[PDB]
Amino acid sequence: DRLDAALRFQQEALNLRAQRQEILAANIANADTPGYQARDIDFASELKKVMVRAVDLLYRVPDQPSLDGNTVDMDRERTQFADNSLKYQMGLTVLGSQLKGMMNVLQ
Amino acid sequence: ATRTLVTASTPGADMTPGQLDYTSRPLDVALQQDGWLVVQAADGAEGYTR
Repeated sequence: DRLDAALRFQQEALNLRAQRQEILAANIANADTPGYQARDIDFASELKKVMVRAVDLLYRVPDQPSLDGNTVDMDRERTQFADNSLKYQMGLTVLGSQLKGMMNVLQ
Repeated sequence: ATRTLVTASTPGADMTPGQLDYTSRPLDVALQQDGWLVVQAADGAEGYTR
C-alpha cells in the first residue's frame, strides 16, 4: 500500500538475494560429499513471480564428471557467491538511499 | 568426459620356461615347453605347478 509496496519491491528482492546466498553457502559447504547435486534458484523468474505473489530450487548441469557423483564445481560456485554478495550490497545501498530520501523529505 | 582414472591390473602370467641346471639328483624333473605336474592342493581340488 503506497509506501508499503514501493519499499516491498526492494525488500522482496533483498530477501530473495539472502535466500539465494543461503543456498549457495549450503552447496559450497557441502562441496565434498559424494552423491550431492548442486542446486540454485532462477533469480529473475522467482523475483517476477514473488512480485505478483517456498522457493522452487532446481539442479545445476555438471561440467565434468566425477566418480563419486559430485556435481558442485568450486570455481563456478565461488564466482556465483561473489556475484550474489555484490548484488545484495547493491540492493542494500539502493534501499538505504530510498529510505534516507524518504526520511529527509520530512525535514 | 575429460577425467580418466587409471587403475593397475595384472594379466595371468608369462609362460616362458626358466633356465634349468643339472644337479644330477635322481628324482628332480623339468617339464617340456607347456608341461604341468599335477598336485593335490590343501582344499582337495587338483592344481598344476612346475
